[PDB]
Amino acid sequence: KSISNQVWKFQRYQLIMTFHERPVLPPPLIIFSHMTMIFQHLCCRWRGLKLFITDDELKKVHDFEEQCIEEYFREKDDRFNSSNDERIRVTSERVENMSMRLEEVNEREHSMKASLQTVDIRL
Amino acid sequence: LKLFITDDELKKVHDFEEQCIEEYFREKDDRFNSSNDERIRVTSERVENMSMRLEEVNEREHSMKASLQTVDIRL
Amino acid sequence: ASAPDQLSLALAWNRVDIARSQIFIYGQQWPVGSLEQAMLDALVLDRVDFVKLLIENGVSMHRFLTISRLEELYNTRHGPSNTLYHLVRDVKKREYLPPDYRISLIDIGLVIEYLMGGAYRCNYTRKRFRTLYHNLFEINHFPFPFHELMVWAVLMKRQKMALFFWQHGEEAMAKALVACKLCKAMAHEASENDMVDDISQELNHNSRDFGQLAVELLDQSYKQDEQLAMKLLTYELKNWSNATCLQLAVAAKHRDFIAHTCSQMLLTDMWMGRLRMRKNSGLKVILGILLPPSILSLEFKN
Amino acid sequence: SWIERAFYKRECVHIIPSTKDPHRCCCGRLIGQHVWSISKHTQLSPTDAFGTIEFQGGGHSNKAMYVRVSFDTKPDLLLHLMTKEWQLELPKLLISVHGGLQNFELQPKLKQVFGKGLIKAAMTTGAWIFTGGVNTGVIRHVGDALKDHASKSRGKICTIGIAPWGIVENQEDLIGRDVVRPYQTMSNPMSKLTVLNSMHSHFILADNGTTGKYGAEVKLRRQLEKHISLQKINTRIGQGVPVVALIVEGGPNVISIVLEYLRDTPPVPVVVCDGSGRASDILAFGHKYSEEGGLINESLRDQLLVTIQKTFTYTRTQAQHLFIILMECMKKKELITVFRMGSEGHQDIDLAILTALLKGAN
Repeated sequence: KSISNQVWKFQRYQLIMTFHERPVLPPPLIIFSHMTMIFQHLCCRWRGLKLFITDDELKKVHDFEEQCIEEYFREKDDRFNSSNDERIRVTSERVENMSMRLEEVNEREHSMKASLQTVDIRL
Repeated sequence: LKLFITDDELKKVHDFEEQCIEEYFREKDDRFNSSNDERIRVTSERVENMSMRLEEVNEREHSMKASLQTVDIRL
Repeated sequence: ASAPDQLSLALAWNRVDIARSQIFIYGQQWPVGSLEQAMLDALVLDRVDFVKLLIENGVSMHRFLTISRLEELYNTRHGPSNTLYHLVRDVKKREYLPPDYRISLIDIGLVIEYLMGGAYRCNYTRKRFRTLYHNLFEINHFPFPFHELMVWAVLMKRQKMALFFWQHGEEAMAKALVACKLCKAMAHEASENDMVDDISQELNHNSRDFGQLAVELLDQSYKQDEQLAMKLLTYELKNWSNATCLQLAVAAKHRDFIAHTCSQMLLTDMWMGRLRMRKNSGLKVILGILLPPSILSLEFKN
Repeated sequence: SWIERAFYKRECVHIIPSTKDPHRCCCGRLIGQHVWSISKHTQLSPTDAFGTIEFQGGGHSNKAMYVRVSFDTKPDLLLHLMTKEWQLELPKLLISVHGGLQNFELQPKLKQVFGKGLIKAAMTTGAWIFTGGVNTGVIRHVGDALKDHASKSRGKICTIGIAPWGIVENQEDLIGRDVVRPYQTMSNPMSKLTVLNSMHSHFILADNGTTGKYGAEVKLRRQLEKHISLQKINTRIGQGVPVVALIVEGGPNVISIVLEYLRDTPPVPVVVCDGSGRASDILAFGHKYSEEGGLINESLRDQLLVTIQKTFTYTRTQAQHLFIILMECMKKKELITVFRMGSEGHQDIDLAILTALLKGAN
């Protein structure tokens, strides 16, 4: 069911382009249009989503594409940086940094306590 | 049908509905602030500010202990 | 050493932060052309982080790339393994087994038509720069460089460089669709040569990668503005065999692209021709067919 | 096409006074590089360099509008260019950023806080930020701040820089007529010409006929800021757009720029920041030790004199003259708002600017 909806939606393209390729007249009376195609080859021998766009319009569609692609990559990066995993990893690693740096603060304050008690004795 | 209620009853059903709407919004807020992912968000933001302030603590304490060594040199 | 040989050691070490802070410092001196030579040596060794660094400083690919420079990139023998030798052997055996032929832009051309397939007559078979190849071997520069660096990256199986080149440059969704078809075609060709199944599975996985990116950018363009998203799907890709984005999507057989809502409404808009009914459309075209004067009551497209 | 029909320019043809160097003329160009009236004899013509400039390289690719203008152009027609043909709505705030023309660097936490606060103050209101344009010093710092803006925050900032024309490197590379032009972010250290910063959006490149020297932008930027502050805000309560003068470090001329901003109708509030260096620190020292405004004592006037003679390396009479300028500046304590790192300087550049406007409009 799911794959068949996908394949039908994909096969719609070939359906539309086949009926764009097919001539104006139905098969019981298509022989006139075939004859006119032979006539078109005669006048050539004697003498469709390609929507062509002018250059300022292509300038428009290119900066629009640039906006969409940068918005995509920002979007996915900010979903990554706001989803829970990144929060957990970042929080734990800076807690590691908290532990070691406040350890340095603690031992340094031990040196400061000895120094200030000695200075109080010295006054 | 309907019941065509008297005023005293209209006042009480309105203030009942005010109690209902305050309960709704305060249940939304304390379920939003007790959901795990918002707790994780506020934890990370606080730990951010915590590290900046603890870096300040470390640098200031550095200058202070150098000054205390100078004060011990002056005695 | 000076910053050229410092940077050469940096590209040797693959430690881009070291180059970020010391070799790239405020007011550092570089000889004229050392950045470009280091850029060549970076791209031949698949050094995408350093590529980010150099292009952030201002190597500026629009001036860096020349015909002989791409001729050097396609002829590299370093880096991780790629199957371009097998593919060019296949196309020269199918068009006209010693190795080592100094792989030309024209040969890369023939590889692009064999893999892309269909009637994708690429730029690299055109007689125009082939006349320029007679006459030279910013006219000798490529006007849109990142496209050619994508096709180089996808033929030598870089992926890391590919994605970085899909970042910078115009005609992005076109680049993704061509990359997706190229990866799938290389996968089936490697399966046709009875090569390793691992590289075939990897090339297929890369094809799903660029296809998924194409879907996500199409959905994003749908959400920004629908009307320009249709024009992005229809506009003539003169830089890719004068083709169309939907034509490249169906040539890549990519199932989720066409089935996306914007593509479906574009096909619906094409099906109703130059008309504007849609409402109970079924009970009106028949009335137009059987009775001709009813064509007056149809609201055609303005 | 209207841009060529409206703007003029002047180019120099003259009597070639060599003075210092034989190739270097009065206009600083080469001997054969040709084609005020006093000794330069400059002549009028239409403009030949306006359009867009795709900034090639320099990280994210961005496009910026530019025009070449004359120094003596009337600011109303620049404003009509600026609103109509650049599709920019009239803002609620002008942030005029001034600083040292030399290149510098300061404390990294200070510049990080400064850059984040300035880009978020620009983002929250859609301000127009008037800079010096070229990639020197404080404009390099706000360009790095705008790079941080482009990396981690959604908005689009109207960050219109006003630069000279003769100082930008590769002037012949920018000759065009509504044509997209390539640019290089590579700046040659051997050449004294400095490139434009890569993180702006518009440029007010102004030529006075000379190349390689400054002074072709200051009065035009001043009268343009005055002319925009003449324009009323869209709320129509009876006020114009509020104007703030952000000052970072700077040299001797920025004190005169501050004095021009204080003794002016309406009184433009000026925010300064300490810790960066040079004139902002002596402004902060004159603000923190001032007592009742203009009444300053003798020990600290001598301290200010010796810090001027140390940091700025002038003589005694120049230090005394500039201290007379600081004493004339500093009678208005209220218009100067000093963002201090820590303390009670509103803790953020945003509140400093916004309440500086609120109590400078008064």
